[PDB]
Formats: sequence, C-alpha cells, structure tokens
Amino acid sequence: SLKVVIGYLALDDWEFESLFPTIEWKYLTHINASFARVKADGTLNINPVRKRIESVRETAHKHNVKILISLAKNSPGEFTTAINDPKARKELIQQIIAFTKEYKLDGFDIDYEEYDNWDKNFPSLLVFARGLYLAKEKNMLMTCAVNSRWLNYGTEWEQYFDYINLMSYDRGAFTDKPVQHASYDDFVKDLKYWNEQCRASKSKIVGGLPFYGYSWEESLQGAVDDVRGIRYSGILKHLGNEAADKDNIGKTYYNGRPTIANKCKFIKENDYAGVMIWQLFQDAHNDNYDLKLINVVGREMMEEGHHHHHH
Ligand SMILES: N[C@@H]1[C@@H](O)[C@H](O)[C@@H](CO)O[C@H]1O
Repeated sequence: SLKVVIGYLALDDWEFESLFPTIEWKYLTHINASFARVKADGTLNINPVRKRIESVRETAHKHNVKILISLAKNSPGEFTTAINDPKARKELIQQIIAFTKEYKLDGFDIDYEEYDNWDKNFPSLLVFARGLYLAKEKNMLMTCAVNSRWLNYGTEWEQYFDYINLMSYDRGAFTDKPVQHASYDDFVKDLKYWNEQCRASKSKIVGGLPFYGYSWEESLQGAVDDVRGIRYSGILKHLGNEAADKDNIGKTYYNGRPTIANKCKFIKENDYAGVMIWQLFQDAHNDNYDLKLINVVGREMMEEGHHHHHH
C-alpha cells in the first residue's frame, strides 16, 4: 500500500509569510489546512483560513500534494451543540462539503475534540460522520484526528475514513511535573489500539508526530506558550543544535530526530498507512535546514534513492 505523510499547516500562523515558501513539498503527500472553526449553529468561522486557503491550494496542487480543510470547534461545546441539533448538523454538513467544493480542495479532516460527555455524545457524532460520508463526493477524501486508548470510538467509526490520524502527543503534559508528551512506546500502543480494538486496517492508520514539545524549565517560562508548549525551532534556538538528536534536555521534553526516525521506521516495518505531523511551521528554519524534522520524515518515508533517466 502507498505510504503517506500528512502535514498540518496553520494558515493563520504568525510565521506564515516567512515560512510558507520553505515547505518541503517533495516530502508531503497531503496537507491539512488548519481549521475552519465549527460554530454552535452549524456555520463555519473560516477567518483563520479564508485569506490563504486559495493560495495554499494552488501551491499544494502545483506540487501534486492533496489539500484538505481541517475542522475543529470554534470554542468549547460549540462543535457538540452543532451536531446535537438536527438543523445545525445538516447546515454543518452542507457547509463542509460546500467549502471543500468552493475552494477546490481534495477533502476534509474532522478534528472533533469535545471531551465533555464523550460517550453520551458519540451516537450524535456518528450520525454526523455517516451524514458527511453520504453527502460528500465519492472522490472526496474524509479523514479525522483521533485520540487513542483513553477514549472509545467504537468499531463503526473507522469505515468512513480514508485516513485516521492518531494524535499521539500531549499525553499528560498539562500539569506541573515534566513529562515526555510523545514517547515511542505510547506511539506504538496507540497504533495497536486502533488496529486491534477499533478494527481499523493498518492501511488507513497514520501515526501522528509532534514538531514541538514542552518545557518546565524556569529559564524558558516566558519563551514557552500558554501551556508550556515550545516549537522545535524554539528548542534549537534556546537549547542549541545538540538538542536535535535527543528527546530531552533538563526539563524540556520533545521528539528529536532519532525518535522521529524510529517512529517512521515502526510505521514502515509494520505496514501502517504513514505518518502525520502537527504543524509543519514549528520545524526548524533554513538557518538549521539540516536539522529539520521534515527532512527526517522525508529520508524515511519519501526517500527517492538512486535513479537515472532513460530506464
Ligand atoms: N531522472 C532522475 C531524477 O528523476 C531524480 O530526481 C534524480 C535524483 O538524483 O536522478 C535522476 O537520474
């Protein structure tokens, strides 16, 4: 089966202008334009993507990369409210299909993360999934960003998606207490979980990879964001190039090149669909080109090899 590399791209990222011209398209098969936000009434807040979606699509397509619009809650409870209301649900489904057609995208990605009353709300989420699947075009791609092991998705869910992107990161990282938010062991167990418990064929299961981490270091308390999150580019900037080949330095935990490489290796060695990346823009800049994580994924998943013309 064909391997994939699905990269998330935040279209309203502060570093967009500067970094967009550097996207390594040869190492990507799909990109998820980051978030048209779902509103309580089923309508979409497309402010984070409206200004660049068309331009991103033209570029992606020029490099034969598929582009999907990723959807997530506008604010807590809004995505749930939308799917729990019949008319708002039908409106939402029409908006997604319409946005996808209007901007000539290849599909859409569902990133539903309303954890309040998860089990109670799942039947309505399924009703939503079934609907989108029925309303979408046959050729339109339909993917989803999912959690593993800690939340049930049942065994029906899987069949409606071309690719299931496992968010194997942020594990136990929102308290004091430094932790590795994306360990190798958790990555492997998450993959197993979807194949053995959610009964999803390995052929559509894709392992998520983080191009960022967290730091509980006192010296970086202002460099990290809202939740102590820090980009790989930030990690190299403050911790030095030596950080590129480790998953931890002091109280800063992330995924260095060896681990990213090893996760990619596991994917290939066990015939999974491929890998996914949360935020391509978080990667190192060209000042550290050789230490870029996308190049590690590229060397593992999209290695051209030695070839010649006139075969
Ligand atoms: N014709 C091939 C190219 O397609 C390939 O990209 C290049 C890589 O070095 O080798 C050439 O022989």
